[PDB]
Amino acid sequence: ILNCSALPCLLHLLSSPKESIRKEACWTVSNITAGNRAQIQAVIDANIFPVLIEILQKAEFRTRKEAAWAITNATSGGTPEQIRYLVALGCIKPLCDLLTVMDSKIVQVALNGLENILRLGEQESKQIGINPYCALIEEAYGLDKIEFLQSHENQEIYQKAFDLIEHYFG
Amino acid sequence: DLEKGVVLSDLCNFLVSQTIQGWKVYWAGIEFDVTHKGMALLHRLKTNDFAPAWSMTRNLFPHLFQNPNSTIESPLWALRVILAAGIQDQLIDQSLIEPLAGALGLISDWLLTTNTNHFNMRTQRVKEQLSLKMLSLIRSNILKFINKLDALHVVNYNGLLSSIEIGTQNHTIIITRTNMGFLVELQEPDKSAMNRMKPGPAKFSLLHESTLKAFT
Ligand SMILES: [Cl-]
Repeated sequence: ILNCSALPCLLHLLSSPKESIRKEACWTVSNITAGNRAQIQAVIDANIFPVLIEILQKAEFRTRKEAAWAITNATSGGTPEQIRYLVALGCIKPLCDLLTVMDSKIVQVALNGLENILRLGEQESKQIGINPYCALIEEAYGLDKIEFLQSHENQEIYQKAFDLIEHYFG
Repeated sequence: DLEKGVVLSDLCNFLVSQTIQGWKVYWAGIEFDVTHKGMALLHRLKTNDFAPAWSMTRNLFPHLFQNPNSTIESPLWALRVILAAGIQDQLIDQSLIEPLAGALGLISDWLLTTNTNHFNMRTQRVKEQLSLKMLSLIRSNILKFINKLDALHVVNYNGLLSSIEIGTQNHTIIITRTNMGFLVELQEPDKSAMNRMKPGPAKFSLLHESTLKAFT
């Protein structure tokens, strides 16, 4: 149990040899990323998201789960500027990877994170009348993996999946 | 022209016909004869409603039978997992062109994750990749994996190999040969089900010997 004054303190902890630390470091970042827009911006300024997305692919499962929560929270309370930054880092593919996992909770987290990115595309379409993130999700095999979830056991997942397809794709 | 039509029909359709013994499955031009044999027992072992005092199989796989977070699936699921594993093992491990890997990956993910008999392939880059060479490649590598499974010996206390593990980014498939048949099980990639204190989730089922013995 411990506190930190500086934010780049954690950047060191996320690149440690011990998984047990990295996991809990990611869990802490997700609490910060759950906060307001300035708190999200702090994490962006400390260059933390680049290593989170690297973790979200390469790290072992228990760590990825917390790294996923962190990124989805960013997309939830983040500004259009901040979300575009995450997409530019290439967070869509890492999220689409999680869609096929066994844990229902982690699937919903991925679906929310993708939905947040897709709903931003609705605004961007008004501002070439097309959603730019539809193409990126399809190219990351996300479209098909969402299609799979339409036949999923859990009610909360299969309704979300059907909604995303009808609203943004089909 | 015609090639695509056939290749799609074969790869994107997991046909299942109900029969007296169990099911007749047809996919990628391959027939399978799936059966109920063993599933009766498999349920009694988990819930712990059996006649004898103990069970050797129940003791060897406590992360399945004595795990409250584990659940039993049908033999059809077992077949799909093996097929998905065959693709994942023989093919995706080597370094080949990325659109081909994504195609095989999608197909194994469809087999492994869903129970749907049709696969509406919406990813376009893959959809163009679907060739007869691709189908041919899958077919041979399914047969290789089946022969590889047939080479397993029943669980023993010698050095004889009795199981096969396939670790993906998001999954761990383990297929072990027992007296009942092939015990197929799917865990998280960190094998959280093995954690004796707080056990993680695991789906599992049985594929009876007969289904594979047709190929050997
Ligand atoms: Cl044949």
